[PDB]
Amino acid sequence: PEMVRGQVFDVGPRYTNLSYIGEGAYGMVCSAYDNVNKVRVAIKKISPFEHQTYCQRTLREIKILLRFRHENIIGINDIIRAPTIEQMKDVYIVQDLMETDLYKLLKTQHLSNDHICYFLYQILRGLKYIHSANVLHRDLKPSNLLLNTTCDLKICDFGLARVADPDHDHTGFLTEYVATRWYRAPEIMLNSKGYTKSIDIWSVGCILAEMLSNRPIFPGKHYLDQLNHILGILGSPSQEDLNCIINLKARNYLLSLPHKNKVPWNRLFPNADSKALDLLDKMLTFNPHKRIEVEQALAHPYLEQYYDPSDEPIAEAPFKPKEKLKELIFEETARFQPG
Ligand SMILES: *CCS(=O)(=O)Nc1ccc2[nH]ncc2c1
Repeated sequence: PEMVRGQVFDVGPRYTNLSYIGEGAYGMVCSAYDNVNKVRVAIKKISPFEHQTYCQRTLREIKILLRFRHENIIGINDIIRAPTIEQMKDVYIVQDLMETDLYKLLKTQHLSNDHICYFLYQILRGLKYIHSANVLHRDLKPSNLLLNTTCDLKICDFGLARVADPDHDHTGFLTEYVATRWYRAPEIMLNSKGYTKSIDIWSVGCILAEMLSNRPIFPGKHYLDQLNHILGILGSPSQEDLNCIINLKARNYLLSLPHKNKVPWNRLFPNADSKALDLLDKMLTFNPHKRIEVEQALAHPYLEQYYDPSDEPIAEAPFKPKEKLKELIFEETARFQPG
């Protein structure tokens, strides 16, 4: 069994010449040479079977990624595991190799307006498909946007994804959430479980703002500090937007704050395209009911050079204990086995 930085990374004779790429969620990511297709590929190692939550997220992602087929969503090319449930300890998922990701790119490279436009188009085109399947990604952020050497973009990491459930979205104030802090919509901290498509649009808005300046727009240091940052830029919500928050703890928290003026987008982003800032404003709307939807964002003047709904496909249908989850992961990966 081949080893990378101390641990087994045992991907049969098909995949050879491994190089470390970085850490994943339940194991490391390597590139390898695929001896069948004659290309380097990415392989992530997953060791989820001790835990309910790890099994859950591994299984959720495999089921989603095998059902989805879209140019802006990372696919699964192969899955490696032992031939029996008893022998199966790790699972390896083989995917297209992508040079970089948007997090790495933003740390090192200024983006032209033409690159920002293209990246945002491809994000929204992929998101149209995800939302058309009644699925929410729920952790969109730069590190989850893979890019290749020609700037093709693919959304990855469906481990926090959920089927949309707007009728069960309401919750109380300061209810814990799992998804990445800087890209969390204000309502998560106020009255939302993150069960609507509007959650993902907020994240895309944050990504757009970050593409404009190379800096996260709302770099909170902790749960309610995230809301401090958002209100610092958007300013105090209007009476109408406040009246939408029926929960009294959440409403009265907002009422307790001193008045904060909106910071104009063109003062934060003096070099940005004005059409990009109009779209940014519509994605970073406080009230999730007023927030632009993915198909409307694609139709925004900023993206007019690329917008083509006939070339922005949708999904053919809506998407629908640890021992049982190991069995389910085993059954779900069976199609990749020899015989
Ligand atoms: C969402 C990215 S990851 O954490 O799953 N790691 C990863 C997957 C697939 C890739 N293809 N090229 C690079 C990577 C990284």
